[PDB]
Amino acid sequence: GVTAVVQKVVEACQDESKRLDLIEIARSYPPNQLRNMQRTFQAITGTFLDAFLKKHLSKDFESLVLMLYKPRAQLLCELIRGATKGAGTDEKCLVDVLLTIETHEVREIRQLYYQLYNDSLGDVVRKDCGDKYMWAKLINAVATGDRIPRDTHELEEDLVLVRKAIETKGVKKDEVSTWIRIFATYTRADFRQLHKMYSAKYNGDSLRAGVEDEFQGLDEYAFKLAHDFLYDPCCAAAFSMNVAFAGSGSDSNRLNRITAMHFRECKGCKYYYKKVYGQAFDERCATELKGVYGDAIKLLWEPVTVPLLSM
Ligand SMILES: [Ca+2]
Repeated sequence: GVTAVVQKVVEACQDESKRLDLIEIARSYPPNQLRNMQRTFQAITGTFLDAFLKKHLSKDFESLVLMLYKPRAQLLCELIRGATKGAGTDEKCLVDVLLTIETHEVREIRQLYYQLYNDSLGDVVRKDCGDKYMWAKLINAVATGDRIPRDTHELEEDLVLVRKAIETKGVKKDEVSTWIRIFATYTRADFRQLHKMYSAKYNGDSLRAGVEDEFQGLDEYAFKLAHDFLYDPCCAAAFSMNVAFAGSGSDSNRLNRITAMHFRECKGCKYYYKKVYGQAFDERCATELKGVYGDAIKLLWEPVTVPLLSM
């Protein structure tokens, strides 16, 4: 069982033609079993998995594999820690993580974060990001708040308010609260309703297009990402992946975290990617990424269409 999977990992790193077995293993078993296998690797081989991978894999691919063999909640906490520990802040990482997880998952990681690091997740995020930028107000609200159901009347009121905000150039002082309340505190069901209500009321205008009008820079990415996550997580994954493939080269740290966080749940990513961007995901990946790393990203995002195996 586990001993067999360990030997498959060993062989994958010793024969270049078998490197993707590491990815097949990630796709074939639940995260808790992958973590068990990682723990068992050390016991069996006398070498820690990360030390072994380092000898055989490039940094991008090693980092990806390590992210895959972790339980989700652990991965999320480690990403937030990585983005905040020391001198700088990786603001993009904090946005990618906090805005694309369910409210129950935020609750779970607040507690796990404290257990791992003896720090408050909300407090570390606020200390590092401040609360001036709209993207910062948004992730702070998400980090410490809840998403609670609302009635149609409240949605009608907020609809008028968000339209007002969309119509004015720049985020006005009276508009800050509208944007944060909707994007940080709406449930998925209510946000989907509001999205459709906006199109219904404003002659087919788009709420996401209004986000684009209102915001720029990381604010714009953050509110688009929150929009897409609430509306359809598969669209959010496609959006984040498109941005990560962005421009001259590609953002491998971002590619890794978006892929590791979302590949298992967001099976429609490739479909929405083509629907929205016109180009097949695999074709963009082929252009942007060479070698085994590109093959791994393509494979992880290929929908698994069969039951998982067990160790
Ligand atoms: Ca405005």
